[PDB]
Order: sequence, then structure tokens, then C-alpha cells
Amino acid sequence: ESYLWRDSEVSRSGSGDEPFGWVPEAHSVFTERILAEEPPYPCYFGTQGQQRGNNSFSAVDTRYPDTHGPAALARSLRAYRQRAWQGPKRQTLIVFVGPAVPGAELADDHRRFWTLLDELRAYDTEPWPADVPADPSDPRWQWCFDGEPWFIFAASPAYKDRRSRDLGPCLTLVFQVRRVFEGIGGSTVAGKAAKRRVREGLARYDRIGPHPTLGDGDTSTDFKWRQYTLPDDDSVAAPDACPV
Ligand code: HEM
Ligand SMILES: NC(=[NH2+])NCCC[C@H](N)C(=O)NCP(=O)(O)O
Repeated sequence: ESYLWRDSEVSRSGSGDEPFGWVPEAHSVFTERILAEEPPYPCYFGTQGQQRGNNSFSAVDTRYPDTHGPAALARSLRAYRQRAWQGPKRQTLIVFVGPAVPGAELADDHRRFWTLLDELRAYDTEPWPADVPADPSDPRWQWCFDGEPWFIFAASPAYKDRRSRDLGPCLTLVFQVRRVFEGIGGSTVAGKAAKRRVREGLARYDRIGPHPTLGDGDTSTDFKWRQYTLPDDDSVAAPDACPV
């Protein structure tokens, strides 16, 4: 009944022509990308999380929205949130949305991303957190679910220049609770070092530099919604235009 998988469990998601039958290969492509030796994947935190067994997985099968869709993903997210606090601080949930769509454009995958986040909100059993503004135009808005804010971003095969966000053939959602950044806040010595190290990785991996909405690298960032769906170029969305 649970669609929350550790690495060793992903193979039980599905086999052959059945729901999630495409998930084990998507899992393998993802791990190949994040564990690659040369050039290394730019986010060493993601690589370390994979190497240490701290990445969990789920999926959405768009052919079966009533049974393998947002209602099931809300259950998986609640289970993951418990895991994220019981285990180590730097855990990530990676959610593959498939089957893969040949030739999809990036704008289409971003639309599907925001639609899925909206559908998930309908299955939340907890009120919105009192410490996070509910207005998506507020500089400090963040997406919330099950009582706390998350960082959540979209990966897609349609990222051609921002190769770091091409994690395989499927739209992929990367969820983290905010304890993952504890100790690397933007004003901290370790936080500035973290951004330096990742951005140097991007300069050895991607065809385009760090996106401006990630900030200059010496402070924390507002309007985090724009980071969820980075464009493949240097365009900058209007701050009050979050699609939620
Ligand atoms: C499978 C897991 C992960 C993946 C796929 C991933 C992916 C990425 C990517 C693609 C970027 C480049 C910026 C962007 O596209 O948004 C990035 C930056 C970053 N990530 Fe990771 N990440 C993962 C896990 C983590 C974790 C667990 C942490 C916790 C410390 C973390 C902290 C950071 C930081 C600090 C940056 C730099 C932001 C900046 O330069 O402004 N990541 N990550
Ligand atoms: N993929 C990606 N950009 N991962 C890093 C997200 C960092 C988030 N925005 C965060 O809250 N960082 C702490 P801050 O103090 O604002 O830099």
C-alpha cells in the first residue's frame, strides 16, 4: 500500500507493463546522474545523500491518477515527513512522474509540476503553518504540507542548458523538509561555502551559470517559489506571479 521506497525497495514498485513499471529504470538513470565521476554532479549534497542511503523515492503514474496519483502521493509525503525527522537531517524524497513523455517542452513540465502541487494541497490533513505567510505573493511564502514548509524543485529532460536539472526521462519532483539546510543558512560561514562549492560544480557541468533567483550567494533568498521551477535561460519571473 505504501509507495515510499528506499533504494533497495524501488524494484518492487512495478515490473514490466504495469503501473510504475518504468520507475526502476528512472531510478537507475537518476543514480547514474548523481553518482557520476567526471564531471561530478554539481550538488555534492545530493551525491552524498545518495552515497549515504539518505534518499527515498516515490512516483506518480499519470495513466492512473485515481490510484497512483496525488492522493497516494499525499500519503507517501506524510510517511516521508516522519522519516525525514526520525533519520538524518540531510534526506531527500525524489518523486518520478511518468511514464516519460517524448519531446515535452519545459513549460509543459513546469505546468504539470504546479498542477501536482495544487492537487496535493487538497489532500493535506494539517492546517497551514502559522509561521509561513499564506499569500503566495509574500516574499517569505514557501510551499507547505503536513504542517511545515518544504523546499521543492522540478527536474525535467527538457532542461538542455541547465543540465544539472535533467535527472532522467521523467519530470522529477525533489522534496526536502527545511531541516536539510540547518547549519548552512545564508549568513553562515558554512552556508556561503556550500553555495561556492555547488556553484563551482555548476560551472563545470552546465551550459549556463547559476540562475539569478538563487541570489548573489552571500545571503539568504526570498521569493523561493521562483527557484522551484528555474527556466533554462536567464529570464526572471515576476515575484508576485507564483502559479499556485
Ligand atoms: C538528490 C538530492 C539533491 C539534488 C538532485 C540536488 C540538486 C541541486 C541542484 C540542481 C542545484 C543547483 C541549483 C538549482 O538548480 O536549484 C543544487 C544546489 C544546492 N543544493 Fe542540492 N540537491 C540535492 C540535495 C541537497 C541537499 C540534501 C542539500 C542540503 C544541504 C542541498 C543543498 C544545496 C545547496 C546549498 C545548493 C546551492 C544553492 C546556491 O548556490 O544558491 N542539496 N542542488
Ligand atoms: N536546488 C536548490 N536550489 N537547493 C538549495 C535550496 C536552498 C533553499 N532555498 C534555502 O532555504 N536555503 C537557505 P538560505 O539561508 O535561504 O540560503
